[PDB]
Amino acid sequence: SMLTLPEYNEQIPNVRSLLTKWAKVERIQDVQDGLQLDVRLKTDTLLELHIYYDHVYHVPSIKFRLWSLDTEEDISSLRLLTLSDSELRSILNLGTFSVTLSTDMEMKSVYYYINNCDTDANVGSDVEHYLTRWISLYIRIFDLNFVP
Repeated sequence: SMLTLPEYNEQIPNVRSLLTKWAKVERIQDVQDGLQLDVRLKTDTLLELHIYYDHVYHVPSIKFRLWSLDTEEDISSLRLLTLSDSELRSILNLGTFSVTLSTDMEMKSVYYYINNCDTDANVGSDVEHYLTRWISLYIRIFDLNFVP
């Protein structure tokens, strides 16, 4: 893949544009390095989808974190969640895909770096609808009911 940063950022507002279709998406926020949305996997579970480009392979990446909304008192609180793959699959859809979960030095924060090393292999070279064919391709790991 040769999709540069300015090449993938050109379709940044294209991914979210379709991402809007997501029924779980409750919040829509863009960033200067991808996008930041708030997917509501569960009424008490929030999955912060964080998209970021990687010049490593010249392609976009995927990084999300599970959250646990706790309204014990009804303050709209939440707390990062952490489970194994089998448990992480209870919501996400890996199937044959691959993911890499790593914790921080403080072991208080972690992320779910989805395997996006060989995207062109799956997505392709179509730089036209890549950001779409990519997300819509990597979205099947979050929602198999939402086909953008």
